Amino acid sequence: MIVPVRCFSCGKVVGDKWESYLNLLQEDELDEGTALSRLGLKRYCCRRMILTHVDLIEKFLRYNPLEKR
Amino acid sequence: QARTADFRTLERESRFINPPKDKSAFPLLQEAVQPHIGSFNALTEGPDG
Amino acid sequence: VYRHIKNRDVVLMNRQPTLHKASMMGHKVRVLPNEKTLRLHYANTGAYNADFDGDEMNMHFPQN
Amino acid sequence: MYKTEKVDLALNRNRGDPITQHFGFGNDEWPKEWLEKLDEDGLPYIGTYVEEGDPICAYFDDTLNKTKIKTYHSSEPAYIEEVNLIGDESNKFQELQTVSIKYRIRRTPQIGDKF
Amino acid sequence: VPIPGVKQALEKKEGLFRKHMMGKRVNYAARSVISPDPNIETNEIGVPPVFAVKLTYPEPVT
Amino acid sequence: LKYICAECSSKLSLSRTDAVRCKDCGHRILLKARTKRLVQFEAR
Amino acid sequence: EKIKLLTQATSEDGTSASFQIVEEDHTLGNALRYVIMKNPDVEFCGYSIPHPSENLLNIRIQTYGETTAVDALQKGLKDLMDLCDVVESKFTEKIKSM
Amino acid sequence: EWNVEKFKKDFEVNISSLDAREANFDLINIDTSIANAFRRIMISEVPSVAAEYVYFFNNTSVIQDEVLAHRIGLVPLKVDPDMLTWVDSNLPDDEKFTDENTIVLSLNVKCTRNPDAPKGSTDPKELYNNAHVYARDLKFEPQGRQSTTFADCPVVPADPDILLAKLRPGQEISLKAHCILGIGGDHAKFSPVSTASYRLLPQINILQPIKGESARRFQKCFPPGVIGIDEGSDEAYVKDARKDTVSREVLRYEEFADKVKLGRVRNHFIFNVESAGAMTPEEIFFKSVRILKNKAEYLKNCPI
RNA sequence: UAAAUCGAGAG
Ligand SMILES: [Zn+2]
Ligand SMILES: [Zn+2]
Repeated sequence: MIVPVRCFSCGKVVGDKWESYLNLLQEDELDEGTALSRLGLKRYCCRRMILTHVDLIEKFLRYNPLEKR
Repeated sequence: QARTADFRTLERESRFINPPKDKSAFPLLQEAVQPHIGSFNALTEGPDG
Repeated sequence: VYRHIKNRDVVLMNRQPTLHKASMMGHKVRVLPNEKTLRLHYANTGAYNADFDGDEMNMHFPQN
Repeated sequence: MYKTEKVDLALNRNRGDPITQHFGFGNDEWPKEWLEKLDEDGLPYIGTYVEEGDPICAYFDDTLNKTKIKTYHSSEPAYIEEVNLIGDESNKFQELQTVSIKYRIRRTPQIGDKF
Repeated sequence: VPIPGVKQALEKKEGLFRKHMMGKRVNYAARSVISPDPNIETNEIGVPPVFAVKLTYPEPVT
Repeated sequence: LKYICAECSSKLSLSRTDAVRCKDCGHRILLKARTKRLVQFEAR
Repeated sequence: EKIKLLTQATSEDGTSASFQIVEEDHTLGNALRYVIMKNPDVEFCGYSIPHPSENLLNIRIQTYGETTAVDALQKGLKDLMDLCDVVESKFTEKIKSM
Repeated sequence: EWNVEKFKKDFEVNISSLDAREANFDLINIDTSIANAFRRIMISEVPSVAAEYVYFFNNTSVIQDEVLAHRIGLVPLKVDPDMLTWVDSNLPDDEKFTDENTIVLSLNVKCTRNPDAPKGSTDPKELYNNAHVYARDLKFEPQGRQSTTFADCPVVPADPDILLAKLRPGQEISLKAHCILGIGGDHAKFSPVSTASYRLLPQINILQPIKGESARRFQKCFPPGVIGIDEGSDEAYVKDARKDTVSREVLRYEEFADKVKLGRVRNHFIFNVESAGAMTPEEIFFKSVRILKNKAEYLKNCPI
């Protein structure tokens, strides 16, 4: 749903690199590989953490019982 | 290299944030249930009432 | 005393379908500390025709 | 894993006879030990941790003048995800009889699980 | 479709001879999905702690 | 205010023998609000 | 009861013995086995984990005589300590430079 | 006759780099038993601090409480593990936690819509207040004498940009987290090393001279700083064997299939330790070697 | 507390 705190395979913290990854892809016209390299994700175990995240929580957040629409 | 797919991350997350207000993306997902939708819709509309 | 099953107890292990008598054997009990599965040696898989693809089987505890 | 069960207090009546059972507690002497997981209206707090043998909803019964609790029937501990009150499509303002209570159970991968 | 009789309770499978005499349901038996285990003596069965807590044997005190 | 309307999301407090329906709209489905209570957990 | 001697394996002479240690793995066991295999008096040394799910380790030590297995275990532990001490000293010395 | 003196004379450490999060050093003439013991102790046995228990007071967000507590347990805390002792499991939950062994964090964030949002806006920062919940929002509450000993270095997550949760107006999260001392062999959240591993030094043996244009092809089969063409005569040599992975791409060509051998210097380890943030890699390795020494000492001092 | 029938699955 939301970005994992740590890479499963090794344990490197990657939860602080999701908004940064989206911003790197968005403003700077970068490909995914270069953006991942700039974030410091070297091993592919860490690279597929942010490369393949779907970020489903946003789709969850639009259904809000506690606020009128 | 020609066997190239792509993660549409910028496209996907934007659509997550704001759903389309005109029509649903992935029109092929509506043609899967057409044999049901268009079948039920055929007993109330179409030619001959 | 209705004591718990121990390491010196025997148990009747059977896996359906029981095509031949070797598909229902008697094993010495060793109790493990971790998980909710019946752990079985690989050599027993020949007679039970058992893989570990979610296959299940029955343990019976003789009471005399 | 989510499981939603409907507790209906109107399964012991029909044809519009007087409503015998009311959600909540009464004025009898029921142990406070099961007030931990139930509010003042005999419904479970959202997010509480319910195991087997613990109350889910408390209903007072006029026929017996006794406060009875329905309990949780499962050996898998669960957390109360949500509770919904279902008023009926009736012109009369009938007291609540149907509650849809949904639990969630943590299915973390144990050995023996098919991947 | 009609109510079964006394004969219909004994005749075929799901009757009374094949379903409650030749094959019965038993006490002190567990059923579970198996997993492999080396370090088991090839004549042993590795049982979970839950089964070790539920299953019991009556030992006369001596 | 122990409950929430399932349509207009408005909070409402329901007494005994009160009509099970929202006051600001004619909706009969009410959700129990998540009140502030101590729920212990283990970060594992 | 951190380390225990298995009387079903020890010899009355004392040269052959088996030790069971709680809460160990192939971390202390491998290092201790290698360090005590450095001993010229030790004939046979091995380590074994009965079951991976139990935090139990076994060390088998058999000598050539003139030295018990317990003395061999003591020498191995001391040598492992000294080995760790020298690697610590080298690391500390190298940290000061760069 | 092997002896600690001979190993002390032959052992040598060759540090290649040193940082605040990563140390890449070398251990020479040491057995793989001791090196693997150090690696395992670094990964699994050197203690650290992480949020062990979570007490929830309200979670109206779209994330379930167990997942949120798991995430709060998975964020590394920049607190030196030496400053607190170990809790007792056999102690009752009332007096188990003291000011000397448990660090209390609190998170109280309530989302609410921003009325001044720009028209036609879709960014969840202009729209809502406290929409995103970060690890930096975990306020540290010093209780007792820890209000003084932690005054110089307050508790704060090592990576403060960790995205714990996302909120919407009306939704709120209020909770406390008790963080205790623990080791990585109990739960993976207590491991202080992002990754600890050694690799054997690659060894490229040129069996027969590869002089000429083929050397350029031979130079092409390795990472650039590994094979160099001799300046004097056109001839290949191993400039640096630490800069090549063992890819064996040279083995895929019959031209060099019989003119090279790949092996390892099987007592020369390259240790690459990447830390999580609570400790520096040099202190992590120091604690690992100290833990092995203390484990051996405790085993030695116990009656048999 | 029960029983059929239907449906979905596992080996
Ligand atoms: Zn990784
Ligand atoms: Zn309403």
